[PDB]
Formats: sequence, structure tokens, C-alpha cells
Amino acid sequence: LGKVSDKSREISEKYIEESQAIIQELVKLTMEKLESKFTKLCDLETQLEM
Amino acid sequence: SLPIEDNYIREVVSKLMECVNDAVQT
Repeated sequence: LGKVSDKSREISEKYIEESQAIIQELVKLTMEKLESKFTKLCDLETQLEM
Repeated sequence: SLPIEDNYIREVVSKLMECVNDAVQT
């Protein structure tokens, strides 16, 4: 059981390496959807001044 | 061409080692 747990520890490290890249890709893919709303926000600076 | 009874007709009528070597190691 100690050998099974020592194998499962490096399998869990493999899944940490699996999960962190997906987290970073989510953080990247949030940015363009935010940036389109930033451009929609910057249009308001003249749409309210008119 | 004589018929035969039905009671005579009814009377006449590598995957193991793939886990052991892994269970010894882990």
C-alpha cells in the first residue's frame, strides 16, 4: 500500500501539472472577452459627452 | 430409412501475465 501511495503521489503531481495549464488557459481566454467590453466601455466616454 | 428415437438423438447431441508483473512491482 505504501508503493501504491508512492505511485499515486506522482500521478497526483501529474494531475497538478495537468490542472495548472488549464487554469492559465482560462485566465488567458478571459482577457479578450474582457477587452471587447473595455472597447464598449471606451465608446461611452464620447456617447455620454454628446 | 427407419426412424431413430429422439432419446438417442438427444443422447448423442497472455492476459494473465499482464497484471501479475505489474502487481509485483507496484
